[PDB]
Amino acid sequence: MTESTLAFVFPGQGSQSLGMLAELSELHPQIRETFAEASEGAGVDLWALSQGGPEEMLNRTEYTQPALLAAGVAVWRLWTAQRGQRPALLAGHSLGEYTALVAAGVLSLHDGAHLVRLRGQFMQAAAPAGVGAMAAVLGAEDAVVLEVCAEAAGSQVVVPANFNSPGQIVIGGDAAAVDRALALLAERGVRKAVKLAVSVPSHTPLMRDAANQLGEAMAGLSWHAPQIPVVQNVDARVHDGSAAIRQALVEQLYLPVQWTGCVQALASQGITRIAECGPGKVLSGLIKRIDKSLDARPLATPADYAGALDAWAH
Repeated sequence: MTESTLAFVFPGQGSQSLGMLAELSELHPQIRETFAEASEGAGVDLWALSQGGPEEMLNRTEYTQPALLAAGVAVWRLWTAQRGQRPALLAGHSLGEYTALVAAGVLSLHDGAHLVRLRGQFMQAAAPAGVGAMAAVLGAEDAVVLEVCAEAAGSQVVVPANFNSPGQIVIGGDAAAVDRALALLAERGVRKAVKLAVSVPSHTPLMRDAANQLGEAMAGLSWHAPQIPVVQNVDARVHDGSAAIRQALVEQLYLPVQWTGCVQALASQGITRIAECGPGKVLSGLIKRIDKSLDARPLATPADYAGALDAWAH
């Protein structure tokens, strides 16, 4: 049943695309039914939005979140149904963490979808138009980005928001503070740093109150014991029991995603194989930079899926 060297990871914001899973859904009627079930909790038709648009709504986080959770759980159910090996550990990036919890049996898909729709709304409302920004900084040292953020802040907020791989940090916060940080890094030679299209400043102190709203939303739902442990982003550790798992999710929102740490924690626990379970191949790319010995494969397309099943079915 469970294969001890195998982990599944679940992508988050940035990984959606118009038509995601189109080609797998043509082969597997379960995919759309999974989207319909997610759609009931989310209150939007996630399949119609993600296949037909409008892309502008798809890219808006209260919609991207439940669509990506539906997508990740659709690929999970397909893999499970087709008797692929069961992973020993799960993790997911930001939103992906909720997908991992749905896969572990902690939340029903319906609740998960309702929950991340709400999470998206709470995060969007925490920073209205032009208030926030996020920027990917490529090739610098953690220490320097962290000291540069402290220098640029002033009275505003700018902080590391994703630790994604060595030489990839996302910073975010107040738009003017993010801009000052980039100017400071540019002055220091870094210069490979781009503003991201989604402006919501996730994983900074501007999400602090939105996290209290999230915690209260969580506390009305049933949480079940996980069937596979989930390595969580706030601290790259598995948490025991409902209260601790919800607490790590409240803290996730306003503190940085420790992606490098989550992946290193998996490797430390005997994981040598990783399936990216949902659309795109973002996490696979990051994994390749964190630890080049890990065998990372995406599952979001018919050829990738079939390639992974052939190599890892039990």
